[PDB]
Amino acid sequence: NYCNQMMKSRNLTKDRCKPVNTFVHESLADVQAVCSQKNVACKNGQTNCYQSYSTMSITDCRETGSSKYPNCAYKTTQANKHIIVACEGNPYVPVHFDASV
Amino acid sequence: KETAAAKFERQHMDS
Repeated sequence: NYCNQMMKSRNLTKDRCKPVNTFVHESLADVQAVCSQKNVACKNGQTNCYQSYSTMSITDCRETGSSKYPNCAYKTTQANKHIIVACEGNPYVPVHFDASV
Repeated sequence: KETAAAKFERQHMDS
């Protein structure tokens, strides 16, 4: 399973199991460019989030309820949804994912 | 070591 693999590699589940995790299959430039797009509030209230104009190719990785460290199972779900990230700093760049419209 | 914007790239980015 892609999730078990990527998650494993990226050190996302090499010392704990992460419930959720979205991987974007678009160029980093394109993704970073989102920081100058539709400005909306994040779930945390703060209004420094920017929804993508278009839909990106993604992969929702969910931990199935039956798994426990050191064995983290992941349900892979491919999709094409708008992303919403929280940009901060200079250069303004994505530092938090937030949702997939 | 690993900035906030760097950690994003590693955790989510998979161009």
